[PDB]
Amino acid sequence: IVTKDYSKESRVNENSKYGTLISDWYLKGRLTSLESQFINALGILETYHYGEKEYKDAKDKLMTRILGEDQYLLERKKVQYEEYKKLYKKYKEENPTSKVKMKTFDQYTIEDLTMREYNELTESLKSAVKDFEKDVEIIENQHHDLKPFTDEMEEKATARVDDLANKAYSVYFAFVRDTQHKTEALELKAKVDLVLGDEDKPHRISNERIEKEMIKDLESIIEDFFIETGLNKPDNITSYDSSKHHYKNHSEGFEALVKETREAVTNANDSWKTKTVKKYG
Amino acid sequence: GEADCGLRPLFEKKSLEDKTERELLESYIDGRIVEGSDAEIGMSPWQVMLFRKSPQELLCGASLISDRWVLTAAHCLLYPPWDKNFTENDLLVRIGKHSRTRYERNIEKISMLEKIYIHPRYNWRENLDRDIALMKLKKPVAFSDYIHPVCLPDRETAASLLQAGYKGRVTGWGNLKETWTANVGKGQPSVLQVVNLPIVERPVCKDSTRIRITDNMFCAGYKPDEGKRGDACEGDSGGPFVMKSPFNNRWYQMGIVSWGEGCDRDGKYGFYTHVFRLKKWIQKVIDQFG
Ligand SMILES: [Hg+2]
Ligand SMILES: [Hg+2]
Repeated sequence: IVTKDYSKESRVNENSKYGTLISDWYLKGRLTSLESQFINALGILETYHYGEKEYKDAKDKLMTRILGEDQYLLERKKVQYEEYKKLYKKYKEENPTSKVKMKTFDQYTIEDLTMREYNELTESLKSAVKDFEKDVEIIENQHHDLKPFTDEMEEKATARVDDLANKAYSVYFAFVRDTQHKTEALELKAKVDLVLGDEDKPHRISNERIEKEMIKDLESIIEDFFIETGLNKPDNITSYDSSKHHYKNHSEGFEALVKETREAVTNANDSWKTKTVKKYG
Repeated sequence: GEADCGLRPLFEKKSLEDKTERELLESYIDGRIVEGSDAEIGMSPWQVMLFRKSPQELLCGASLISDRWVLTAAHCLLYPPWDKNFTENDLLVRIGKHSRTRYERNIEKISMLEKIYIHPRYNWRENLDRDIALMKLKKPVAFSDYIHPVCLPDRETAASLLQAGYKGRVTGWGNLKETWTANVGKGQPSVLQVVNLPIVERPVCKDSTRIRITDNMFCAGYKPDEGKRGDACEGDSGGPFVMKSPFNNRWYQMGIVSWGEGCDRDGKYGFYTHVFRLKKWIQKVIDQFG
C-alpha cells in the first residue's frame, strides 16, 4: 500500500544532476552499484532480529531514507523518459523508414547520471545505514533481552529451540497417517516450519527474547494440536532425529517413534490444559 | 457468521469507530492533520495473508468470506508469464494478523488449503479479466475479535455504493512505493497498511490505460489535480477494497486488488476485480463444493 510522499526525502543536491554526465558504458556499472546498495540496505532492514516492536522507529527512519533515494532515481527516470520520447519522435521524423520501436517506461533505463549524484546517493544510503546501526545499539542497551548473544550463547539457545521443534515433528509424524487427526498434524508441521523459517536459512535465535518467544510459540503450536484434536499432551515426547527415525532411511526407527508417541498420548491425562501458553475458550 | 458479516468485533460491535472511517462519509474535508497508514488493531478482521511455504514468502492478500472460504486474485495463484502456478500444498493462509514480521500466537490462525478454485474464464494472457479465485479451507476457522468475515454485496448495494467519488478502503502488507528498477526489491511494512480511495468514472479508467478494461473491473485513485495520493501496489493483489454501507453499517467487499501500472503514478489508477459482477460464480462454487 502506497500512502506517503517520499519526494523530498532525498539528500541529493539539487544541482548535482546538471553536472557532467558519465559515459554510457561506465553508467551501466554505476546504476548496478546503486541497485546493489538499495538491496543491501533493504536487507539489513528486513533482518529477522529487528522484527521487534522496539526497532519500529529506527526502521521507519531507515526505510524513509532508502525510499527517499529510490524516489530520487525514479523521478529522474521519469523526467529523462519524457525527454527520450521527444527525442524518439525527432529521430523518427529524420529516419522515417526506420522500424525501431520506442521503449516503454518499464523498458527504459536511466541515461543521465553524474558522479556527484552517484556519490551523494551512495553516501546518503551509507549514512542512513550507519544511523540505523547506532539507533539499534542504543535500543539494545536499554533492552537487555534484545542484545545479540555471543556465538556460544546463540548455539545453546538454538539447540533448545531445535529440540523442541523436533518433539513437535514427532507428534506430527505420529498422527500424519491417522485419518481422524491428519489435518491437525499437517497444520502442526506447517506451523512449526513457518516459525522456524526456511530449513536452509532459519531465523537465528540471536537474543534472549527470540529464544523465549520462539520457545513459547513452539510450545503453543504443539498445544494447539492437542487442543484441536481433543487429545492429551504427554509429558515425554522423544525428539525426532533424522539419523534415527527417517521414514525412508530408518523405517524401523520411524515406526518405533510413531508407536511410542501414539502410546504416550493415549496414557496422558489432561493436567496439561491448566498450564498452556495460550488461553483457550 | 454469514448473518454477522461486516460487523467488526473491535469496532461496530463495541460502538467504536476507527480513525479514518469518517473519511468515507459524504461529508468530509481533510486538512492539516492526516492520519497514519498503520492499521488499527482488528480494523480489517477479514484480512488474510496468502503465504508461500518454501521458500517463505508473503505472496498476496486475500479476504475471509465465511468460516471456510477465502477470496483472492487468480493471478496470485496462476500467472504463466511469470511462471506462477501454485497448488494447494504450496501454501497456507494466515488469518487474524497484524504484524507480518512475527508469528502472533494469541490472535493468528494458520489454515491448510483444501482446494483452490480459479475462475475458468480468468483471462491472464490479455487483461486479467475475471482475476478472482476461491480457496476452501480444510477445516472451518473459528471467529474471534481478530478474525471475522466481510460481506459480499448484492446487485443494489453495488449499484448504490459504486459511484464515482465515493471512497472505499484497501488494506495490505504489500510494497510502500514503486521502485526505480524491479530489482531494487520490496519496501515492506511490518504492520497492515490502510489507504482510502475514491472510485473514478469508467471513462477516466478506460482512458488512463491501453490495457482493455472490462465491466468485471473498476478503478480507484485520486486524479492528478486532487492533491491526495495513494494506491495499492505489488504484494497487495488479492486484498479487499471495502466500503461501509450507510444503510446498515456493515462493511462490503466491492473489489479485489488486481492490477495497475507502476504504483501511485499520476494519471494512473489501481484496478480492482468487481466482486458483485462475479458473484454468481462465487456462489456456484461455494454451493457446489463444501
Ligand atoms: Hg512494471
Ligand atoms: Hg507496467
